[PDB]
Amino acid sequence: NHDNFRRLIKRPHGIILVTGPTGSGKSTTLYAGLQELNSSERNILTVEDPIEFDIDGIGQTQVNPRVDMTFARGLRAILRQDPDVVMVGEIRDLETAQIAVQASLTGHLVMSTLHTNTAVGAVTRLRDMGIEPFLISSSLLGVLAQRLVRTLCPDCKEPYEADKEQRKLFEPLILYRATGCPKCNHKGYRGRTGIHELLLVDDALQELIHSEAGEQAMEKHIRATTPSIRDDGLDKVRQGITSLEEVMRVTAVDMFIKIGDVKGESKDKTHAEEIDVLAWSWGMSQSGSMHMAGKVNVQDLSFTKYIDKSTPNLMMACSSGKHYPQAKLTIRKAGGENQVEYLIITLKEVLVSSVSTGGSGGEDRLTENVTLNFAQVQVDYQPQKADGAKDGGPVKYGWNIRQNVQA
Amino acid sequence: NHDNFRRLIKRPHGIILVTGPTGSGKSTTLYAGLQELNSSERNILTVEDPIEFDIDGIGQTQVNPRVDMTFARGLRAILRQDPDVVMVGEIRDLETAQIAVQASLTGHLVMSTLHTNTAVGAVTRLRDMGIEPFLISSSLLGVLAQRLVRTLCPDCKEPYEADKEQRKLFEPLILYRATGCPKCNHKGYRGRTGIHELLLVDDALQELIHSEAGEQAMEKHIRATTPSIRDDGLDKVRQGITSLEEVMRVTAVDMFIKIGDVKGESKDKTHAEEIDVLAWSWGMSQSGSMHMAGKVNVQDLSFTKYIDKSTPNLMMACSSGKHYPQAKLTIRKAGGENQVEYLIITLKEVLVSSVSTGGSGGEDRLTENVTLNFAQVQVDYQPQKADGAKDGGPVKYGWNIRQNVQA
Repeated sequence: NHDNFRRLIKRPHGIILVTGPTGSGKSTTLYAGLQELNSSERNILTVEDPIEFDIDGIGQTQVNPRVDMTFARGLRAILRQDPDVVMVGEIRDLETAQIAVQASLTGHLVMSTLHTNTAVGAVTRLRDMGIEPFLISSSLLGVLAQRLVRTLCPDCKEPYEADKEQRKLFEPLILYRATGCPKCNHKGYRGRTGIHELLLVDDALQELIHSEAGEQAMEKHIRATTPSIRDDGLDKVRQGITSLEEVMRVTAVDMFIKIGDVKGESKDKTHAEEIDVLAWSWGMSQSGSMHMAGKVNVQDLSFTKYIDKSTPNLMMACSSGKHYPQAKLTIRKAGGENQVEYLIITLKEVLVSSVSTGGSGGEDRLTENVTLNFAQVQVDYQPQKADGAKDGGPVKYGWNIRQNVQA
Repeated sequence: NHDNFRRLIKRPHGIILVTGPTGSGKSTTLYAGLQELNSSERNILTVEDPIEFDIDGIGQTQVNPRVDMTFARGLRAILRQDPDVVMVGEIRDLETAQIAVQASLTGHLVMSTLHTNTAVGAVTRLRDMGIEPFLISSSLLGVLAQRLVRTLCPDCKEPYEADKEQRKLFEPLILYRATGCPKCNHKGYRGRTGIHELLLVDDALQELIHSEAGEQAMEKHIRATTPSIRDDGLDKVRQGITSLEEVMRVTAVDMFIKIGDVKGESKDKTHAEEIDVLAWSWGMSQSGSMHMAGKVNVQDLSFTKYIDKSTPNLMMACSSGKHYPQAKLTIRKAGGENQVEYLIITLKEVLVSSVSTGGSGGEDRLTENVTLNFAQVQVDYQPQKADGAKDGGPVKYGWNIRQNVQA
């Protein structure tokens, strides 16, 4: 986060905003940014209301209402001093933002703040005041959504294993609790630390601002690249700096398959390190007829998957012709890990009959089809009631294909 | 509904509206929400016109016209008191809504009301006053459409079985009637209770507000997730709290198949615990020619179905090659259980010739195709008149395929 912020505040021009609620340590972050830039090779000037403290080596004008010296008039005056970087206390109105946008386009690096709850809230807020949707895309370098969280006192904090609902937010996973004590005096914390979410405007985000995709569409692309405010907080909870209580206050059927001991890349909590199934197909046919006995012909179980770390292992098994002891396809209802696994197809003595892979120039994640030949098969369907609870036990179908008998 | 409302009013920021007509108990619901939040860790302030009653521990300013203290000016003053949560009496005009939208974006949780008949009516109403379509998506957490319904007195209420038109709104289904009596004094009710519809703005609803899908499109997605106002009322009618009269004032061919004694998962009243048929196909061909005899070739009856509790049993029958005594495909006109079963295809000595199952990553309910070989077949079509009544008896077609003769 520092290296990304370093590079951003060291650009020749553009706007960099720091957002969040009151008492989130925005000024402290800006002051630290200006002190880092504070060199003999740059001319740094600021308009503030009021000046928090004095940085030696940097000019700092104060918003004076006695002479009608406002943020807009102060910022308009600073631009005639030949500045390289400018720091505006905050851009409350359109007039001040208009000058800051012009400043950013005219070879100056601008810095300011906005009282918005999210990093998208800052881009939002500029669109609200009346800055043309374009002007934000051209000028804006990035946004820094910041919160402060109280630091658990290291002398008296209580270790505890997290519950299921807590573990779902993030193998003994120990978090830490508040408590209270004489240095603790007598709360669970002493001091503070910042948690961040650095939105960095790249080529993709420059389009979404221009064409007005929207908060949601823009939030979807933002989560693909940048970590959230909560995720940065949860990392500090793992490290043992702040509590989970402190981070939170300031803040289609699923299908898997496990072939032997071959590990995939599933992010599922229960089905971790398995192969994510995108689709599947399997069947059987009886040759016997009632118009006059026959025999069953069980097909190979096909299934689609992403090209993951199991891809070479399945190719090796297909090439060598070595079979796995067991393979278990698991289907599950929509909701999460606690939902009912309503269909589980277990296979025994499993070969990899074929692997079909490839890709196109438009696909972000490439897929491949894999078929599985097997000696035995067991299908376990679990019926459910109207409310979602399990209706009795699971209905079983078992068959030995090698010996042609029930199993 | 309480747990969902709890989590919503305990968010760090956003607008939560309670809507409905006059005398729907909105204030009572807001007051209950503020009392639940009323803690020492939060600063709660309110602007009201007038103040309904005093919550001890919460600040409550009144709209005074003698000093020109309005909702807008009062809300604008409250925001300078460093509040965590704010409750505005109601947002009647644009100016008051503009401040509430800014308040929600600037780290405050806002609460208010709007006189709209539906939960979509609230989102509607904000778009009408002149709030930019976006600003609603970013700020709005949810809407609570609320009505009050009179409670049937438990000492004197009359049990009665509902009629067809009444049963269609929602196996002896008994509802309760008003009546009148000395505690009943002398109406059918004493006291009241609230019925609700909690619209919860999620990622999908954030798009529909942004891109302006519309009331209808938005109402369609809302019915997929959240229960209606009427459904919450009808649940209380089943419980025996209020009458059906009180809730209302404030407010393709069906195909089944039964294979032997194998139970499916049909929710139909007449065809209960049978297999729901999605589609089917069956045919026959005669080799005889008039250009010069031949023989009939009856095909296997294919049909589509969901993956239900019968799936393993059909796979076992296909694998073992054991035939059922009878299998009856039933087609029925659109309407319900009382409609005419206009096509019934009965099969005798039935094998399961094949089973083809599978699924994709987008499907919510997976389907599968099953074919049926049989010795005999009987098709019974029932003709109908223009009004819908049965036109005479059913026309029969019977044939023994094993012996190649009429049946």
